[PDB]
Amino acid sequence: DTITLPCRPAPPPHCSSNITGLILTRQGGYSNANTVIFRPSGGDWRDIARCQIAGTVVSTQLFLNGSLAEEEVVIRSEDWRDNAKSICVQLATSVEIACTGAGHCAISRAKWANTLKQIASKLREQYGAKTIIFKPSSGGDPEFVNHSFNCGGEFFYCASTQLFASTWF
Amino acid sequence: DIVMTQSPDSLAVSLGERATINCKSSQKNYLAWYQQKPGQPPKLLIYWASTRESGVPDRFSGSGSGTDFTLTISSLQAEDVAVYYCQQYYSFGGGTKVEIKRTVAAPSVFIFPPSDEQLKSGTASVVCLLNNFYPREAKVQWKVDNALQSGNSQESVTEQDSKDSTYSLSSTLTLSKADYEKHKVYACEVTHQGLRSPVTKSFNRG
Amino acid sequence: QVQLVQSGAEVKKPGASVKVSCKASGYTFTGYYMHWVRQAPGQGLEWMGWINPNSGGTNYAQKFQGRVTMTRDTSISTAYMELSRLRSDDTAVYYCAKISGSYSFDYWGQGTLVTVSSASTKGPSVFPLAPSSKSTSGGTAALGCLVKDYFPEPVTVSWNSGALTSGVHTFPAVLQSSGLYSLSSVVTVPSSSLGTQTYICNVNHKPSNTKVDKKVEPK
Ligand SMILES: *[C@@H]1O[C@H](CO)[C@@H](O)[C@H](O)[C@H]1NC(C)=O
Ligand SMILES: *[C@@H]1O[C@H](CO)[C@@H](O)[C@H](O)[C@H]1NC(C)=O
Repeated sequence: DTITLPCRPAPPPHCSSNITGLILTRQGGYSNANTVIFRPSGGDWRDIARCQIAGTVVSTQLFLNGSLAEEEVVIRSEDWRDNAKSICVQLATSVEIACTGAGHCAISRAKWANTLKQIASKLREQYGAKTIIFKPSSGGDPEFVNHSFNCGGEFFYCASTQLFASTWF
Repeated sequence: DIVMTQSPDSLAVSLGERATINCKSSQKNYLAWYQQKPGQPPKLLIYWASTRESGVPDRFSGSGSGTDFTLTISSLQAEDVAVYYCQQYYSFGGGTKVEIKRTVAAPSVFIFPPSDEQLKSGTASVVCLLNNFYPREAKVQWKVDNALQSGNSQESVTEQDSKDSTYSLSSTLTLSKADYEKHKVYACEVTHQGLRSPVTKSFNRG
Repeated sequence: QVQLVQSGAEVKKPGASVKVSCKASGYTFTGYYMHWVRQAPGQGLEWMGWINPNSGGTNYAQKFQGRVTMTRDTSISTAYMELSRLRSDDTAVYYCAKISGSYSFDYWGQGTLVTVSSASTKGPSVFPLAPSSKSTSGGTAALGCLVKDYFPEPVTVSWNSGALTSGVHTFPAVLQSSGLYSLSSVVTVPSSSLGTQTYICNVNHKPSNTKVDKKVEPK
């Protein structure tokens, strides 16, 4: 199907990009129910800038039109044991995000689920867990609680809730 | 997110003697040690496992690597009585309470029947006082007409006395006036290592 | 000099909401993450989560997801912690703490006691613990005052208006099953003093404006 993200304002069709990566925060606390939760990054521009996969377009949560991985999805972090350091996820296959111009951007549900499954598999091996849950943003200012990006001198804010709501065993 | 285990949970050290606190994670070294006194926030003593914060006396040192870590107070002073926490990332240890070790002092045991003023209000409180003892461990048991009581008493212990380093304890047995007036002998039996055998103070209502 | 000044103590009914603040000064507020740590009375330290003052992003411990909300106002350098749907076991001292570059907390707020209770403000009744031959081990006689059924904390106890301090012990309050507190204050004195020296325990309870001066008499 199709996951449609509401954006304000309406991005023109030429602002369609490829998702080349994303940046996540590992949820703290215990639980210890053999599951590890992840949300889009609760950090700021320092977290984004130090992933070194961005490209020319300034964006949050998702990397648009950036560097792609060589073969497999590759995850990195300055310190896996510090839930205050973000986890840079570099994709090997980009996921196109098509802006219609009506006030929403659409991505293929199938392509996104397959990307998440590969991200979960790489996350599962790094934290030695069994279940990986993606949850929406914990909150924050509009540029960071939304997937926000720069295109043609205008700034756009898109709700990313529908992109981070799955469980993977 | 790991679990930090601190041992021991309580540590009694003679003045001038060495105190060692251990902390291990269930998994460089970002371990920090903190000192907490009553009514105050924790105060950072050691960071990076062994680097001492400014203004922190030399007698404090930390060491260890990987998963085992140690805090050492080489010459315990009265001012170092506090609770000490280790911290790695955003997980804290359970705490270690550090107190002065002194010789054994047996408690002096007093019992107080309910005042007549209280009996007019509908309840009756019998109070057992164990004064100026060491160490802290003590067992108080209430007996009413030789029947051991359960679930109707509360205990409170003072902090270690700054002057002579003893503790005091007060236990209160709470009964309704009706229950209190239908029994005769009230007794608290006190067990403490300073006593050759347990001690019973009692009274007959009336 | 770095200072973290927090808001005052609060009493709240079960199920309400508390909003603790913490004003920072002496450093670049948006430059360090701010953490919240709480401590139940007589218990250890429990981490609640962090907030990034630059973006407002947060990361809560899983225990508090759904109940906790951390915010900040950069224009007044103030961080906020709000806990909702309160229970009695949320009674604790709440601390904001500023992380350092060494991943340690070098500056802490002074703490914010949050008491959760159904009790209403009530002043204590104070009853004498009379010296008797059953409180005379010596030599020494024991006497005191039972300060019963008050809310909230604290009460203050002195003896003979500060003229009697040697031999005094005032115990920490216990929380009774009624929601109200009670404590005891005792003093040991020479049994030869009974009959010639008067003993008065002075009890004050600010929240209810209670002041009692109870004379404790032999037998
Ligand atoms: C995604 O990448 C392909 C190949 O590099 C490119 O042809 C396509 O235009 C990109 N998608 C967008 C929306 O620019
Ligand atoms: C991503 O690349 C496409 C194709 O070059 C371009 O049209 C689009 O504007 C780029 N994305 C942004 C956010 O500028």
